[PDB]
Amino acid sequence: KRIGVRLPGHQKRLAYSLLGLKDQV
Repeated sequence: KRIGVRLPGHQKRLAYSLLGLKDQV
């Protein structure tokens, strides 16, 4: 159940998630 073992990317969406967690706060 190891978490964080060489992800496929999640880089282009990192930026997006900042969006969904910025305009609100």
